[PDB]
Amino acid sequence: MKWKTVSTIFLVVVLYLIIGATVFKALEQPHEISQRTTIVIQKQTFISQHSCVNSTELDELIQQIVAAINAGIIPISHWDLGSSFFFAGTVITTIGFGNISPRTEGGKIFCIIYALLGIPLFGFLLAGVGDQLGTIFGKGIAKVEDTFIKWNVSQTKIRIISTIIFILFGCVLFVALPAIIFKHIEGWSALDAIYFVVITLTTIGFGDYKPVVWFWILVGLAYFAAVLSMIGDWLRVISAE
Amino acid sequence: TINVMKWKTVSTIFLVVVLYLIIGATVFKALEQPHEISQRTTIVIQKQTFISQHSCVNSTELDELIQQIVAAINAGIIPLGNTSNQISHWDLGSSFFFAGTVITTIGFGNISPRTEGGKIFCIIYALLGIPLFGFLLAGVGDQLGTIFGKGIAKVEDTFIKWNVSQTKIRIISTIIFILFGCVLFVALPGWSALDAIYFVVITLTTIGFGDYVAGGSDIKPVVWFWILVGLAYFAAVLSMIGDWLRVISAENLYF
Ligand SMILES: CCCCCCC(CCCCCC)(CO[C@H]1O[C@@H](CO)[C@H](O)[C@@H](O)[C@@H]1O)CO[C@H]1O[C@@H](CO)[C@H](O)[C@@H](O)[C@@H]1O
Ligand SMILES: CCCCCCC(CCCCCC)(CO[C@H]1O[C@@H](CO)[C@H](O)[C@@H](O)[C@@H]1O)CO[C@H]1O[C@@H](CO)[C@H](O)[C@@H](O)[C@@H]1O
Ligand SMILES: *[C@@H]1O[C@H](CO)[C@@H](O)[C@H](O)[C@H]1NC(C)=O
Ligand SMILES: [K+]
Ligand SMILES: [K+]
Ligand SMILES: [K+]
Ligand SMILES: [Mg+2]
Repeated sequence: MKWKTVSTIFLVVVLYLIIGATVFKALEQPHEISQRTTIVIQKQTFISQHSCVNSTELDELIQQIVAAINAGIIPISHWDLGSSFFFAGTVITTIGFGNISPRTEGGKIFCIIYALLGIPLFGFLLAGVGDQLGTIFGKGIAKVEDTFIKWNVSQTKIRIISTIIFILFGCVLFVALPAIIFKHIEGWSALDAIYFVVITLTTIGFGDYKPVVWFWILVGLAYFAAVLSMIGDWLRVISAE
Repeated sequence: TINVMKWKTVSTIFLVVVLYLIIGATVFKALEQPHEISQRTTIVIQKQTFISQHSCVNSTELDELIQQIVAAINAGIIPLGNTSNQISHWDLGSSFFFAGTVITTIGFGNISPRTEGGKIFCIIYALLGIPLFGFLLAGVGDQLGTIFGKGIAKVEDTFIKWNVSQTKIRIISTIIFILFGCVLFVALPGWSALDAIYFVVITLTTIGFGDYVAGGSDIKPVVWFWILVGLAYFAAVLSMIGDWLRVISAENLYF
């Protein structure tokens, strides 16, 4: 890649971040202001309903929870075998964590080595998953492409339907399916469920929150890898234009 | 024939990843659970002292109040006292930073959009921004590759005239590549040396620092250069380890 292209893409990225900074402030800062009043009211409500507790003592209890969260414990275990397996999973997938992370010197030393060896290893698995699914999808798309060719239909119409099949696959497993699960377990809206899924499978990560579950995460990460690769290809078309 | 060899590789690497995760779960439990039990007793002792000193509050009420205090802390605003001392996580500067953590896939722990519009925009912004940033990072990688390549060519040409084996030259170049990471991302940036290395590795591999401090952390040319060069350098490190794992896998499968 030429240096002239690198400086142009850098400028587009800086511009895109300014657009992001402007829209996020516009959509999120007024709600945060109103949520400060929600806190103040809920605080004044607690002191009124529990007169034996005063504002200074309530602030002392909040700072203890701050100390606990800073110590790496949310006041159910975080470092049991099962929870440690999911934690090791968020490391090698690069999804990450919020406040629950190693706090010991040895735990930090191991996490550095574990990530450096594990992230390439999981990328190898994910590369193979995407390739296996791509062959399964490619064989299915070939039967549809052969059928539409025999009944004389244009190539532009053939690729248009192939994109609908790809979007529907993502709509079923990563839009509709989690909207049903997260509305039953957590009671979240379709948008709160879809937001959780996009953020997890792009590996941005949600912060702090058996065979079919790990299979869904693997196919999901493979699917969004293909989605972001396709959007990347679309950006190469816009750049050439 | 090649289709059989393609599946045999995915199945074995799946088993190796499952084994790697069982090892990780076992070692993280061994290293972090004793510290967790120790910190939980302190919280339980403090929570029971509160109920004892404040008779008008029960265990059910305190459990409900702590859930709300954690919800606010994780949102980015610690409830102290009128929250006027808590810095907004959604000003132009902070949102610029937030947008960065989205497109780099680093994330920002528990700080995320809390409105419908913010969540809708963040979905579209992520799906479009992550491939866009990937282009900037591949470009930075290509440039740094050309710079380091020309430099290694001069070192190799020097060792060639000094009658040194190809095995020793490749080994020496690996030391230079490793030293390039120690100087720019360990030595160049009260925290200990391990805390500095852990922060760098976790951030630049895009796992993300998470939430170093409760309710988010506080806040240009050299920094942006260090981040871009850093992400590009770690992308190269992980790529090389990936290539090595492909050799090992092929060695076990073909022989
Ligand atoms: C400035 C940003 C922080 C705002 C935090 C607002 C605070 C707590 C304040 C209490 C402070 C105590 C010292 C409002 O408290 C609300 O919490 C709800 C859920 O528990 C309850 O349903 C509701 O009755 C209560 O008023 C938490 O609300 C959030 O809770 C999330 C689930 O954790 C919800 O996904 C989210 O959508 C909701 O907005
Ligand atoms: C952030 C630093 C990244 C550095 C990447 C540099 C790296 C590979 C890693 C070398 C490690 C040595 C222990 C190319 O790496 C990348 O270069 C890109 C173009 O720049 C290519 O597009 C890409 O395909 C390639 O993988 C090329 O280095 C090579 O340069 C040769 C010049 O003659 C040297 O003869 C050779 O000894 C050296 O090995
Ligand atoms: C009530 O508030 C005052 C002022 O901060 C403080 O001195 C007092 O000790 C608090 N009450 C209790 C029971 O701690
Ligand atoms: K992440
Ligand atoms: K990531
Ligand atoms: K994160
Ligand atoms: Mg804050």
